[PDB]
Amino acid sequence: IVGGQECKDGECPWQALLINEENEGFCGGTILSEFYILTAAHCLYQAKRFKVRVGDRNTEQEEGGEAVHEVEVVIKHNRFTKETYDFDIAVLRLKTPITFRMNVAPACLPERDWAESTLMTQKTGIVSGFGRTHEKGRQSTRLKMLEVPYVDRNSCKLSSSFIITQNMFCAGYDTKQEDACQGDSGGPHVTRFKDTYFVTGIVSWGEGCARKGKYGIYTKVTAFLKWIDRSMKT
Amino acid sequence: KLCSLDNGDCDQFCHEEQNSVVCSCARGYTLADNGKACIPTGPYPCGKQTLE
Ligand SMILES: CS(=O)(=O)c1ccccc1-c1ccc(NC(=O)c2cc(C(F)(F)F)nn2-c2cccc(CN)c2)c(F)c1
Ligand SMILES: [Ca+2]
Repeated sequence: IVGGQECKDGECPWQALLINEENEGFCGGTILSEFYILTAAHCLYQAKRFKVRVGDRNTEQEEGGEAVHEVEVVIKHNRFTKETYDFDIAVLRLKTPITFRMNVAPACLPERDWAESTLMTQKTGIVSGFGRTHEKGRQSTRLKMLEVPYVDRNSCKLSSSFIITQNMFCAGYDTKQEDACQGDSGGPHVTRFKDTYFVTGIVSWGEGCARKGKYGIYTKVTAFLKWIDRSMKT
Repeated sequence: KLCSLDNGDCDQFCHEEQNSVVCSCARGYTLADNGKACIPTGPYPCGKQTLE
């Protein structure tokens, strides 16, 4: 996350971190239930074998509320391709159930129609992760969150050098230097409605980070609710 | 206006049936008696920050 603020105690309980063999985070994810994590398909191509850590906020100190979970089954969308980055979504079923507590809680999955007319028409959403704090930098050791305004679809498309499919949406700023970045991929993009946060997107990609005239690109969750439901029954 | 008007006064999901407002909730929540509010069934309902 470039800019934004540090996630204080209990502010981003649905954040999950995918850690590799070396025990370091490389991508984010969202807690959907005690057994399922939502993330990005392109995150799976990295790290042959990985685990999921929940409840973490500072990758350095072992704090005490962290918890690692092995993945039982990886459910990657078959239509995903590095050539288009379309369908950038996947779901992970864990071996053991996540125990909810301070800093560990799931985000709500909304209904399609309602989410689109009520949630995505909101002024802003919130994105978070342990990603780079600058295009050129190392992964953040502290969990950060950033409020990102929804970006008009039209502006989104003409600002992009790449094709923005219907499974994608823009969020962020034209010039202000705040955006998601490498490492935040697969992480949560939630929209709040009456103090309740619903998963609305998955950090997917962007041309660099916080670049002028460019926005962050997220996987549109409302476009995969049925796929998510079917996956959670697998 | 119905759902177009302040989400039909619903806490969460809002749809229209028989040209009337019907509220519903995400899993882990129970619709209140007024048929509008969403009440949690456990200590960690989805979508709530943990300020404890
Ligand atoms: C494979 S294609 O180009 O042919 C391609 C083909 C078709 C559609 C889209 C792409 C595409 C473009 C840029 C990228 N590159 C990144 O997404 C990225 C780089 C970096 C850093 F190296 F830091 F510069 N961070 N980063 C990133 C990650 C998450 C969110 C955000 C948000 N600001 C940015 C990417 F992956 C895919
Ligand atoms: Ca830690």
